[PDB]
Amino acid sequence: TPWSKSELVRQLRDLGVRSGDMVMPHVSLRAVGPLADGPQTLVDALIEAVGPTGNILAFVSWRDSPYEQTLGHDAPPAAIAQSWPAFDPDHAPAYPGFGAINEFIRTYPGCRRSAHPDASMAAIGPDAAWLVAPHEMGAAYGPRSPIARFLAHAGKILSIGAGPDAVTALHYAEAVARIEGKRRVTYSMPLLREGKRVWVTTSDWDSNGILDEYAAPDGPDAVERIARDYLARTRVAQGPVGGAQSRLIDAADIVSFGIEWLEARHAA
Ligand SMILES: NC[C@H]1O[C@H](O[C@H]2[C@H](O)[C@@H](O[C@H]3O[C@H](CO)[C@@H](O)[C@H](N)[C@H]3O)[C@H](N)C[C@@H]2N)[C@H](N)[C@@H](O)[C@@H]1O
Ligand SMILES: [Mg+2]
Repeated sequence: TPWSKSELVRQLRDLGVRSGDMVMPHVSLRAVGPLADGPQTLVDALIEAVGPTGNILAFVSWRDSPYEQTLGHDAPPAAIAQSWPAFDPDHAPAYPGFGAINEFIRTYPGCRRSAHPDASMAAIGPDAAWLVAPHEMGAAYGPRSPIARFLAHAGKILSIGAGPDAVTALHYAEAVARIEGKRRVTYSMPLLREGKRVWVTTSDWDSNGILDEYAAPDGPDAVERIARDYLARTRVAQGPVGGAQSRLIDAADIVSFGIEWLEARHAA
């Protein structure tokens, strides 16, 4: 029997999602199981559990981000620079690798999209506009980004069948941690400004490994190692959403744990 919206809403209530909550979901749809009306059933259940006063924040990114094509260069390669489409936040589809649910969240009516092409976030709720802006190049996940305002606004991380590597909010901990040898990257993004395509080159913290030992491909990063340690030492509400196992995590608490975790292991 495919899961109905109402069943999902009640499981989300059992897990601890309250009216008015600020929630960031990481969803594996395969672990959830079949839904009454496909992935939209889970989106509707999230909106309903969070209520008319709550908020959803999702890391959707961009399907056609020229990250690899421009990473390491002082300027976009000529072939890339002439033909690559500019980031249109109203029509650019989400990145499928971060979850198939994100394209349904971003096309939901009233959803707002942040301006960062590679680190794009989508928000639904009365505080959506406050969440998504500003989001500038050079502040992907660090202070002054949507994740920062999410952390200050009692955000909860809702992992539905996702692994510990999926906690996007922990990249904030990498940004602010006082440790030596933090890796940075340089890449270019095509932005749409006053109707016109403009290429912008910036540098930011390497979101694929803040230090060399976490940048390996094979290859657990700092985010996964922090999350595994956290989940082994912390009481966290656990339960099923659909057929997937889910955890509701206090975002400020795990980020705070991540800063101490990184700073205890690497001198300043
Ligand atoms: N390093 C190990 C981790 O890698 C990926 O997670 C990363 C993404 O790679 C990164 O993405 C960036 O780099 C990609 C590859 O160059 C580009 O395609 C993409 N546009 C660009 O946003 C996110 N920003 C942060 C996230 N933790 C895997 N999901 C995760 O399971 C694994 O633990
Ligand atoms: Mg409010």
